[PDB]
Amino acid sequence: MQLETAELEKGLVRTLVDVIGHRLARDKNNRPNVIRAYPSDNSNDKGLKPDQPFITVYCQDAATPYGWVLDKFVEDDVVCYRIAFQIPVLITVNGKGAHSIMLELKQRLEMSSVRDLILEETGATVLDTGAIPNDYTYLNTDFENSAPLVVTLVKNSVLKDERGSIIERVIVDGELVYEEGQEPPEYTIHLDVDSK
Amino acid sequence: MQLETAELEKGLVRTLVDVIGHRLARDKNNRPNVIRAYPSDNSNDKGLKPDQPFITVYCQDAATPYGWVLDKFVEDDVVCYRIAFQIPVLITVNGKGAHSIMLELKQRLEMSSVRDLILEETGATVLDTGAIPNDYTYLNTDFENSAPLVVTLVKNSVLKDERGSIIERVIVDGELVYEEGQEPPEYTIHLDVDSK
Amino acid sequence: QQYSPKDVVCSWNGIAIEGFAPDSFLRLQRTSPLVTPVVGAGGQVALTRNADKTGTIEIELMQTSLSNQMLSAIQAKQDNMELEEDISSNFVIYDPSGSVLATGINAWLQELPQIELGRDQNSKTWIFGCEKLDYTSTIP
Amino acid sequence: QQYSPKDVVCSWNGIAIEGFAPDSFLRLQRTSPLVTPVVGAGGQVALTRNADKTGTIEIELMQTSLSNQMLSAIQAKQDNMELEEDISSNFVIYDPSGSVLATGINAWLQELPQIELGRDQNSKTWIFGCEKLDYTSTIP
Amino acid sequence: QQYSPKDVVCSWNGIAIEGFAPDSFLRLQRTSPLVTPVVGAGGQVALTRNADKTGTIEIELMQTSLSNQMLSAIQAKQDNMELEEDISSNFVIYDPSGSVLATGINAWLQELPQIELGRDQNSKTWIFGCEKLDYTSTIP
Amino acid sequence: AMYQQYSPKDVVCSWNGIAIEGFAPDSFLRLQRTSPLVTPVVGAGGQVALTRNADKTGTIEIELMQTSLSNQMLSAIQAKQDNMELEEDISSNFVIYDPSGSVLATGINAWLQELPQIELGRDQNSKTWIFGCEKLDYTSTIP
Amino acid sequence: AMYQQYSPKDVVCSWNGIAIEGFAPDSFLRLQRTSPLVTPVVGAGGQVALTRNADKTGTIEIELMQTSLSNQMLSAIQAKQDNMELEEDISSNFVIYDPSGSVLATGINAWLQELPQIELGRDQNSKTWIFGCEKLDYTSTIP
Amino acid sequence: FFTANSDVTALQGTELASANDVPAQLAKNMYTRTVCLWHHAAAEDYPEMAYIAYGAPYDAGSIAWGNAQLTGVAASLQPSNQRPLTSIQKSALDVRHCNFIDLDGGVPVVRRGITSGGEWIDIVRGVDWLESDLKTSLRDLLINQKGGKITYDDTGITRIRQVIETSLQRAVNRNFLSSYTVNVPKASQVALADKKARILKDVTFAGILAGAILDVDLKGTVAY
Repeated sequence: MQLETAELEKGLVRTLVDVIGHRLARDKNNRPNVIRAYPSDNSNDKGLKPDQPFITVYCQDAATPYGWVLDKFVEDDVVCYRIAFQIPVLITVNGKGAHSIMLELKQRLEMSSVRDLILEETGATVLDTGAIPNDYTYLNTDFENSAPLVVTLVKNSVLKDERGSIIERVIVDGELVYEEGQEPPEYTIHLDVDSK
Repeated sequence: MQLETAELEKGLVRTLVDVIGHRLARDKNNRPNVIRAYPSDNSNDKGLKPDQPFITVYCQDAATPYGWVLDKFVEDDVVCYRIAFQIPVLITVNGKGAHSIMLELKQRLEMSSVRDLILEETGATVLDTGAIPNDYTYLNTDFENSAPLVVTLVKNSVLKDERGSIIERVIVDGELVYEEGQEPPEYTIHLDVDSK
Repeated sequence: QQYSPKDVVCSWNGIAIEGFAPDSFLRLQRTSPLVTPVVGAGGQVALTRNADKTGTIEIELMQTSLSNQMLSAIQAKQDNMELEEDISSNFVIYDPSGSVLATGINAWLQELPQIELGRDQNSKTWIFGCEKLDYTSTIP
Repeated sequence: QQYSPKDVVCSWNGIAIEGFAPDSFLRLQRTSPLVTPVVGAGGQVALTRNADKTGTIEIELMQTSLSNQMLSAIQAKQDNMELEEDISSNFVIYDPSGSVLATGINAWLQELPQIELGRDQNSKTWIFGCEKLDYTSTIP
Repeated sequence: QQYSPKDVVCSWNGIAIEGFAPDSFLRLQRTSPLVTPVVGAGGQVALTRNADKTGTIEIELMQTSLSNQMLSAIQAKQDNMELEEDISSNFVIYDPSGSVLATGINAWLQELPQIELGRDQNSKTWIFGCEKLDYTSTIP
Repeated sequence: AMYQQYSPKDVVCSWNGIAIEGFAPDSFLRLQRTSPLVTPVVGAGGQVALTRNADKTGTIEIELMQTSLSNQMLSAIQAKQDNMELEEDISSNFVIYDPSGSVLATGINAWLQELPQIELGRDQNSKTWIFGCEKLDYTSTIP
Repeated sequence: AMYQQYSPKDVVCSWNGIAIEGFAPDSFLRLQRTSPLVTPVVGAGGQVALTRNADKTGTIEIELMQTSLSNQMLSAIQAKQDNMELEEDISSNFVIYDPSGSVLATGINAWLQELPQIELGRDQNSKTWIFGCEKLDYTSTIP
Repeated sequence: FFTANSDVTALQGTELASANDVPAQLAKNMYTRTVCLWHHAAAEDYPEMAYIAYGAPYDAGSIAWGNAQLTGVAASLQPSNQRPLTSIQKSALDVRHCNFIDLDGGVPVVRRGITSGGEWIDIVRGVDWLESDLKTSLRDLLINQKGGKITYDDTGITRIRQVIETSLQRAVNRNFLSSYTVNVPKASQVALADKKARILKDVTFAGILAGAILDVDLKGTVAY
């Protein structure tokens, strides 16, 4: 499995539709309003703001606090590497009662279930979950209630080194001497070992 | 009991009317002026500023500094979870003599009584109470005296995992061998245990 | 799989334990080293293989965690039993990521928790002993 | 219910104690561990069940708290009594959240508080001993 | 060449070890000093050349590193062998920059790692002994 | 080169057909001849002559844990031997098995000599048993 | 497997019908035979013969706290026995009860022998009483 | 089920297929829970009850039933001439998996103590005690509900691992076993049909028997 935030966001979006979809608004296709941040298509088209309440998913960054390389192994003749990653994600609810919805979303991510569905879709484990503020932003006319939350994930990624190769034959030479630097060696041992 | 700030704010507002209602102004219905912050109705209507002195209640956020899960148990066949929460709240007095009213409000939240009424209404316990500044904001024409205060609360919330299930039957198999990997086992023990 | 603190499960005496402290809620340690080398005056080395294999298991819980009542009740029962009956039970720890592959063969409660009542909720530390702290492996 | 520092009540000798310090105003600890394991050269293990069950109770109060006068007065009275009369009294602690389920059976005042007069008001630490520091449970 | 932490390779018992901790993942140290001077009352000095040349090698790995399983499996095998068979193997460390020019002649596993399960992934420390901690040089 | 490793776990003692187990934490076995091999005599003029002592007896001391079950077997065996007639044999070979070769000696016609002193306290006190032997042989693998 | 646990709390001693309580902090009981079981004799030629000592007496030492109430009962009993005539019996069995089986012996026809040395200071000093016994039996459960 | 036998036809022949006496039929059906003892006096007397009292007083799984000494029970004798059974007749009982009271140098002893199925008695007795201890421990959780009901996630399954392991360790303390292993299914891989039936399967374990010694073989030489 390779690590790609584009897939983690999609998996989280698909999971949230079932986990917390009953509290959200629904579009013309009856689907709950969960979307990825900064919507756009065809390199210039821009999405419209859905009907409230809705959810936004945005991946912040990715780091490797756990060393630099976790494993190096051979799976088939191609060499492989494994690396441990950490990915903080930001989920926000916009509308009225955003805090009341974020609280229930928090209380469900900690269940034994749900954490299995997340791993089934994204193949990642939930590591931490931060606090929830209760924000108000003026916009125009009326304030909008919002409630962000940060959910950190952990995943292992594997890549293939197509430039690598393996050793399958070894040739060894040796000598024996009574004294250091004895120019004609007392004995010479030549060895050759094949994998087969 | 589930944790919902919308209910904590209402309970605090109902309690304050009796606790400190004698020092505040009163509206056309004779009710003391205590309100929730950012008043609004019908998704665009906006409330007016009451007559001074009055009080405003605003819930800041909610966090879980006490681990992630407190209890996991079975109450009825449905599985249950319990989680510990902390909720800082902000109470402000606007008018003249705001500090003189906030001082008395502080001196009453620390009594053995009042703390029982708060738990009767909201079902939460008072954990801490911060200091009171003495603020002045110009507005227009004249300054307005204000006195904010922060009261932290603690509450336990319970949720139902409708996806869970319980084990009521166990099937066990075993073997015995003189040596590891003895392909035909010396003896085999088969057991089955029902809840009934 | 990869490590996450929400998957660790500890079981002792048939009960389950939850409400772990936010950090450093479990510790394992052997009592003695595997080998004690001895060096003579001439630089020769000989090795002694210690037969000691006991260990200690420290687990931290929140002050209001329900598991505190269960452990206190279990301890109280064992104070009113004759020496003929036993008190040891296997301490089993499960972790899907394989970070902690160990288990106490015969584990007995050893020390009661210290209690502090500062400003905010504190933790309680329970210490168990074991006859053999096994370190298992997931690879043949 | 859940823990809050404003519900803890301590009573000893019939009087009530208030004016606790802002943080770390109470501590409990047993003197000896429950069990002392012994390991032989061959790796066998045998357990010793200690009969010791005493403990210590440390309580911190503000420098100007009225409870300081009461304890000093009680201590002064006990210095002018014959050895026939007793000085022990149960130390009872109540907490609705069940965080601290313990009580001292026969508790006696042990050490006087240290006094410091720095810039701001300081704390005073009183130490009591007990014959049996009981750890109770709310579950049968 | 110049030092970089991504080139260090450690090999023991035929296997390779990876997944080092972010910092301080390797340590070397002799047991005794090279020379022990002795000074008499008159100020004269005589030198004693210690025959001791053993040492210790400490290596830290991530909690979920696969090398942890290999070492645990190797240790488990050695617990079921007679004293006639040997357990020592050369511990070889390679570093292109020449910062660490040393190798353990006969290295044996000595201590099992301590385990902690705090908030984030922790490290495991493996300790090996050696009969002769050689310090080589790249210059004749 | 380094010598063979010493492992206390693989040491087994036997006497009178029973196995003695439950060694104390430290110093759980001792062996000692009674007399030295040679007793030199020096005259006033400095001349020297050697006496070769024929005494070869010895003592084997073994120390066990307080609650070790082998303490019961030894007590029962000793109780049996008090009622036996003088013409019945009470001696048996004392055998020590040690794959590390650190112990070289064995007891020929060993007998129980002293009972253990019993002491109690907060901690556990080891119990010391003492045996004699007609000949404490010293043996080793041929160099 | 691990052996049975040792608990000082469940040890009860009795003598002359009274119960002795209030054990000192550490080392509160000791038992010891007077003579060894066997006394080997070795001739100049290396031959060996065994003597079997008939002496089986012993001593039981018990150490109590400074202010233990059992110190008064022992003093009263000793005061009583000083005025008794020589033809009245002063010996009684010394019984030790111990569910852990760590103590194997009992005293047959035990008598009070020495009074405790009394010392005072800042701390508390334990008081040591010494008893004899005609036969210090060693017993155990059948293996 | 302990039973005796005194049929003289059991002492003839050495092929189990041809034999038709009661002991021969029992061995043919591989009955492992039936113990048969051959004894001439087994017509009006009941020597079996003596054999039961040899091991009944002691705890299960830590006693070898062979080489037993019985007080007052005479050695097996041929009805015809009251002589102890010969080597040939003893071998006839061996192929029939039937016990007998052999003779040492003047001391009668029930030698093998194996069931008609070829399994040592102490193996059968120990397996039954272990299988009863395991049932009691599990029923403490399922029925008595100590610590509450069991959930069907990894938390509940680890509890089942702990109770099973504890019982097996109790067997090791008796010296009945020497090691063991336990395997349980992962909660994320069990088919969702069992989750609705509240049934847990695929729980297995294995043990290693301790063993014992009953016979000895020896060889030696004498030379100058």
